[PDB]
Amino acid sequence: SQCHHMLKHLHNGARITVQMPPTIEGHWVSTGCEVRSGPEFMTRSYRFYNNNTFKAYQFYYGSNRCTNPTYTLIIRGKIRLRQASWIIRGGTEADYQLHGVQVICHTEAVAEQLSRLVNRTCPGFLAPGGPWVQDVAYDLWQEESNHECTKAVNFAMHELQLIRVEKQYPHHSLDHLVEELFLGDIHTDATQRVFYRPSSYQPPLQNAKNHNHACIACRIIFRSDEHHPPILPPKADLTIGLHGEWVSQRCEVRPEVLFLTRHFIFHDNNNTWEGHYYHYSDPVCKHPTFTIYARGRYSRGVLSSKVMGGTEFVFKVNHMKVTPMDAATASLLNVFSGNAEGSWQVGIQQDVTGCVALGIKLPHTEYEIFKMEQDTRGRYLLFNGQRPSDGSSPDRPEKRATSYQMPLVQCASSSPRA
Ligand SMILES: *[C@@H]1O[C@H](CO)[C@@H](O)[C@H](O)[C@H]1NC(C)=O
Ligand SMILES: *[C@@H]1O[C@H](CO)[C@@H](O)[C@H](O)[C@H]1NC(C)=O
Ligand SMILES: *[C@@H]1O[C@H](CO)[C@@H](O)[C@H](O)[C@H]1NC(C)=O
Repeated sequence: SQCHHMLKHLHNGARITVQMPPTIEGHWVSTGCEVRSGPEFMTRSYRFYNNNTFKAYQFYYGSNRCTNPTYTLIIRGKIRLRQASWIIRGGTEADYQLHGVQVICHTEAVAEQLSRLVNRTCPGFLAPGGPWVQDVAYDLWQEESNHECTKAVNFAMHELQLIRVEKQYPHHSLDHLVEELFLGDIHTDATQRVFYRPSSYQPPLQNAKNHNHACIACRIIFRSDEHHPPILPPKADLTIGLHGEWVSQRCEVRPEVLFLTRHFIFHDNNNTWEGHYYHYSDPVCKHPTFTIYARGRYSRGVLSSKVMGGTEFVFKVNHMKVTPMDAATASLLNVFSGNAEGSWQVGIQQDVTGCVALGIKLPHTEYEIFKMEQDTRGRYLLFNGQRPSDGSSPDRPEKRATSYQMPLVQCASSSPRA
């Protein structure tokens, strides 16, 4: 359980095989309570049938534990896989056609809030007698009626345009095949969701036939429908305890920056942090491009009022070092090094932090959102804020994320257990 060991052997040393071309035929489910920008607390139950049609459930909830359903969307349509993405290596592009979007409200309060929101968004949309009632499917989109108000709920289905299926086995075992469907990332800005071409992935869905055996949420969701939405178990909220070391569980994908792993170190004795960002050109993180080392200070935590389960931090970067890891990276940095002798070299670390290179601004302050959970094995998971989809920095409080990146796993600690 050394940090270096877990970075050498991502996802507990699991061997990953990529279905190329991808086979999406089957039932795929969320592995927990997902957070989309907003925030939206939701689970997915997506069925892709052999005739290339799909029925997708999006179950929405009022909290980060997904114990109290609010409304469910039932999204019907047809999907056709095109070819391997040239932008996202390991990704496969696809085209889709919506046949229908229906909404069911699971409480009176939601029926009345949602009907009001549909009316404010699309004044000419609602029927005469009064507000919507619970447990009734209302049309938000019909393929043969010409009307629609999906903008009310900030709906779009562009996630179906980028597809990756990973097959996962334990390092030395042919028992426990886990199949994961990666669909396109959801834009962090709701308004931009209608025009966004995914360049990264949502958290993976797991196949109802080949899911991790410890995935409780998987089993609950598989037995659900629009009139019985998945009720997830109420896990207790953990308090943020940063002290120690955290590493990526996977070859991560960020919008516009592609593949990377992270190694973070937190010192709670003086609120100082270090980040290593190992950047790669490939989706199994074997071919390095450049490494960023960053160091600075963080604030005390304040529980978020915007995002149930989240803790607000301010993070300041005071120091930065860059290591080009291939000749192309060193070449690009040398071409864009003015007065003098930046002398960038493969594998040689240089401090950027009296002047700065590449017009990098230091110090740099970010407004962060963190949560801590446990995996099925009782290992601690650290989530920080989803990176803005447009490549921008959360550099003002109002630009703080309302959703999370994929989690880091703790690899060093000085906290007890008994
Ligand atoms: C596609 O297949 C499913 C069977 O799982 C069926 O319910 C659905 O109606 C079929 N679609 C069409 C257009 O025939
Ligand atoms: C619907 O929205 C419009 C615009 O805000 C408002 O003027 C109207 O009164 C609303 N309708 C109802 C029935 O509340
Ligand atoms: C903070 O504490 C860590 C761990 O002892 C130490 O390495 C680091 O130098 C300290 N930094 C400052 C600025 O005091």
